Amino acid sequence: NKCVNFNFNGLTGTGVLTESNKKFLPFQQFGRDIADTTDAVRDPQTLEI
Amino acid sequence: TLADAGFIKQDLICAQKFNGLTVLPPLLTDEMIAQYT
Amino acid sequence: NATRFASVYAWNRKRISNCVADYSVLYNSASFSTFKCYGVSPTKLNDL
Amino acid sequence: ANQFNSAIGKIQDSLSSTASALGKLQNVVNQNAQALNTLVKQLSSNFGAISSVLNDILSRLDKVEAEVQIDRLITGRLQSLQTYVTQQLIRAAEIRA
Amino acid sequence: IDGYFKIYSKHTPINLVRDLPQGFSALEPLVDLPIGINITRFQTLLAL
Ligand SMILES: *[C@@H]1O[C@H](CO)[C@@H](O)[C@H](O)[C@H]1NC(C)=O
Repeated sequence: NKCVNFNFNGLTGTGVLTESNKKFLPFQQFGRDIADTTDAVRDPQTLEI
Repeated sequence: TLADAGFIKQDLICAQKFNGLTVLPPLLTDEMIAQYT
Repeated sequence: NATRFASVYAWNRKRISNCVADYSVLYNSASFSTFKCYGVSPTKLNDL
Repeated sequence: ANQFNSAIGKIQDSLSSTASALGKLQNVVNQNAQALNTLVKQLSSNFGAISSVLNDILSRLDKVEAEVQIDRLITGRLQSLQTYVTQQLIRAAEIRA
Repeated sequence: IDGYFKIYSKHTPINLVRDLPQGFSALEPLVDLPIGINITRFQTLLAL
């Protein structure tokens, strides 16, 4: 809920982070928006989305 | 079936907003237009 | 640091996987005379 | 009176039924949506740079080596806006009339 | 592809006596292994 200079695996940027409801399948780790931008990520230490 | 008009954001239009593209509200609302009509 | 490298026509390939890299060891080592990158800058190798 | 009332009734019965009537308005809206969708989608181009993602350049390259890649993205994106704002202007002359 | 080999898979129930089913469904990724060899032929194995 805070604005932050994020990074995940090397997915750098700046943004507000939030807990997703999206059901990823076990193999998935990024999601992408209609833009071809990321919009969701699995955290590489604790496997919430 | 309008793809947004600026009615309170708090999908094409999430991407638009995140790239500084914003739909602005019109001066006269659909109610005021209906009133002039 | 292997004892022997390979003939270039038959250039050996070794995988690197499920490990943590520290590119500062290499990027700080005086022993190289060429250390050029071609899709990244070397200061970022620890950051990625 | 009855003919006028019957005719107003036929406009209702028409507009309720048919899927082709408001094409004149709908085509204006459809282009506004599509031109914004196009202007979004141009952000995914390379313009010959090493990525369409701005941060995948900056987090990979140093200052000097970034300036080539970033100048390529400005050369693309900025033309992408002038194109849209031309299209929008011209479109605006269609709507102003 | 270019130094990598990968297998996707799907499993579903159906009731067709001698045919491959009418419909639509997708195969999810299961492994990747960097074999990096020319591959030109294959053969299936089955038990008695
Ligand atoms: C792999 O085999 C094919 C078929 O014989 C051949 O054309 C190709 O050149 C081979 N690849 C290498 C790297 O030798």
